[PDB]
Amino acid sequence: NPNHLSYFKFVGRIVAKAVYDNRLLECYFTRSFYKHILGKSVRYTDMESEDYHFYQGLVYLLENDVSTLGYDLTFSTEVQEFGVCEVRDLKVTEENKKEYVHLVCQMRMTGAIRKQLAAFLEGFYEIIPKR
Repeated sequence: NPNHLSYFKFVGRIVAKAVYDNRLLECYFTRSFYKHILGKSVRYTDMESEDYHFYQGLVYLLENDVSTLGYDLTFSTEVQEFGVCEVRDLKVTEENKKEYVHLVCQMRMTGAIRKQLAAFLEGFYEIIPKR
């Protein structure tokens, strides 16, 4: 839909309108999306439901030595957004991976939805103050 961002801004407005009216919607958004509307980072355990084999990959990165991979990785990943696939930088080491799993989960959740998200957040904060 070429206007989809506008409809996501509409639904953010309608959610904030439901909150203003104090009326319950049958929305059941992910903890990731509720965190985005609250401005909280997601956590890697959220990936288990969204992309189990990518969660499993991050869990194989956690509590395992990088030497188990047998080839190197860096802070860059291939992401499909809007049907275009692009390799994007995220900013590997024993110190960096703690951030990689946080940041890689940020990229995987928001990258493909960042423009829908910015429209929804504009609709929400238009009616319900972020703070």
